[PDB]
Amino acid sequence: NTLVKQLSSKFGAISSVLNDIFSRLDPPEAEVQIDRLITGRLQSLQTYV
Amino acid sequence: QQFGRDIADTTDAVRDPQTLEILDITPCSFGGVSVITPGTNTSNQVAVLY
Ligand SMILES: *[C@@H]1O[C@H](CO)[C@@H](O[C@@H]2O[C@H](CO)[C@@H](O)[C@H](O)[C@H]2NC(C)=O)[C@H](O)[C@H]1NC(C)=O
Repeated sequence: NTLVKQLSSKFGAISSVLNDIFSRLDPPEAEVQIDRLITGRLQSLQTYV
Repeated sequence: QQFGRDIADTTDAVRDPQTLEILDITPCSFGGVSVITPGTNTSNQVAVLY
């Protein structure tokens, strides 16, 4: 339950939904936002493991 | 009320904004694939497990 609930966290970014950032923001900043989200989710998965 | 939500906070049901009705949404099927095989020296036939 903690692992599944971990998704909604912003991880310092402005939103947790990919489509909004992609269709509302330019790719150059989408790079760093996606990097933040990927780093957070990898950390969560490694902790669970 | 327009659209429902589950425990994990994901949409499940939606009311049609045109006709007054309720529908429920489930993601279509997905899974993993496994390959069952004997040794290569024995044969080259395999089986699939979805
Ligand atoms: C709003 O949606 C309703 C459906 O609930 C439409 O009413 C339907 O109209 C058709 C023919 O135009 C009938 O065969 C249906 O029986 C009607 N529905 C019901 C529940 O009786 C209505 O036309 C829509 N409004 C607009 C402006 O398009």
